[PDB]
Amino acid sequence: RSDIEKLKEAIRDTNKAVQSVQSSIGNLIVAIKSVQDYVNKEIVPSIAR
Amino acid sequence: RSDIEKLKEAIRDTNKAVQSVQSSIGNLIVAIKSVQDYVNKEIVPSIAR
Amino acid sequence: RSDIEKLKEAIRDTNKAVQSVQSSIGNLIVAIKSVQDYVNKEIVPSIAR
Amino acid sequence: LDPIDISIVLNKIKSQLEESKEWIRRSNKILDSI
Amino acid sequence: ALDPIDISIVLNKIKSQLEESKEWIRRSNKILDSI
Amino acid sequence: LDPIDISIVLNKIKSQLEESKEWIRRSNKILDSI
Ligand SMILES: [Ca+2]
Repeated sequence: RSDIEKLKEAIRDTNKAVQSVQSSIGNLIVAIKSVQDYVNKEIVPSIAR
Repeated sequence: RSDIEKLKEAIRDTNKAVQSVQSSIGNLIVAIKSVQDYVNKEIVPSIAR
Repeated sequence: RSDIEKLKEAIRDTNKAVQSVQSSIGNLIVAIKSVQDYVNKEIVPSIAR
Repeated sequence: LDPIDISIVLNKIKSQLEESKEWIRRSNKILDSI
Repeated sequence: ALDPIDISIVLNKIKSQLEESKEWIRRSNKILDSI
Repeated sequence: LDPIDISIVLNKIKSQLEESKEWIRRSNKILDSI
């Protein structure tokens, strides 16, 4: 393939790496929210009781 | 526009996408720190008493 | 010195930035895992007690 | 106790993620034109 | 009677997605080597 | 209870994030040289 076509495929691969990172961050948000919700619905009411 | 110009702009958008990811991670640190501080300042004292 | 060699080096640097982000996400997993473990091994028993 | 509320920061991250996705979409659209 | 928190599924997915990201960079760098 | 302390890993994340920022800086300056 040409040098141009190689740089092009190199940059799709990099974008796909960023997209996987984007997905991973999305799930980090989910994990942190799960922690927040667990604290507010399980820990906090327990201490309140 | 040429193939070289197209590749240069493509990489510029990809860097901006990484820069947004970097911002996201910065805030993920803040969110987790807030959970740490809430546990230490609100939950542990309550549980110690 | 050529435009193609410049693009090549730019992509190579973007990749390194993404690698740093990958490292940072790995550590975020550890940080969140640590909060989970702390809740499960310290707070949860304390409340059950 | 008042609940922990990190919604402000989580919503901010969600917003920056959408931006990140738009830039990658734009990058790929340009690459498609090559 | 308080269930422990368990986010291991999501954490293991983040890990797998992180490894997938490392693979895409690997491929990118390999193509760049072939220039 | 002993307090939870994850400040080390969080500041380490902050360090790795600044490295990432510099890498984007370099990448952008090479593209300008085109
Ligand atoms: Ca190179």
